[PDB]
Amino acid sequence: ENQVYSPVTGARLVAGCICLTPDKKQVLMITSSAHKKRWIVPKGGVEKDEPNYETTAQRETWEEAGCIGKIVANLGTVEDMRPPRTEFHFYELEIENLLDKFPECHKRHRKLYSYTEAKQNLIDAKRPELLEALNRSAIIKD
Ligand SMILES: Nc1ncnc2c1ncn2[C@@H]1O[C@H](COP(=O)(O)OP(=O)(O)OP(=O)(O)OP(=O)(O)OP(=O)(O)O)[C@@H](O)[C@H]1O
Ligand SMILES: Nc1ncnc2[nH]cnc12
Ligand SMILES: [Ca+2]
Repeated sequence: ENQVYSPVTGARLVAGCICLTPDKKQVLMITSSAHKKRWIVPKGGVEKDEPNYETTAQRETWEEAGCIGKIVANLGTVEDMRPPRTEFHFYELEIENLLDKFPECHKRHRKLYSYTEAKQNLIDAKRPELLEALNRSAIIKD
């Protein structure tokens, strides 16, 4: 298979982006494939040939959200509390372009959100680890 695991905890290694607008007032969220009313952020499994997390992160942001930007920060890691099953590596991305067409554009909705709506969405989705990643970002909370 094409899936990499932590040799310590055996958690699944995943990378994603907090995609922020230049003014940093909004963050890009996508609907989940499993729970279609739930809003999350682009992320996905690292595969064996990928040389770094940034690669996985930018791949998944393209694939899942049709977003292209530059990585402006490493937001560190966050684990899963449901040992852990998933170790996430997050980066902040400045959005340079949102393309109307992208691999998953038929199986996923996508929208910008202020800090406040995004926080509620992630509590509604029950993803505190993703909210922690969002809180480490330079998003404006006002
Ligand atoms: N708190 C949590 N921590 C870790 N994993 C959690 C989770 N809650 C659900 N999942 C589990 O992660 C997978 C993706 O669900 P998701 O986060 O809603 O993502 P998604 O369904 O939008 O994306 P998928 O197409 O399922 O892809 P994955 O994120 O599994 O990874 P992949 O892109 O490399 O296939 C599912 O099997 C789900 O049960
Ligand atoms: N990058 C980070 N990782 C873990 N805890 C943090 N608290 C603030 N920034 C953090
Ligand atoms: Ca995914």
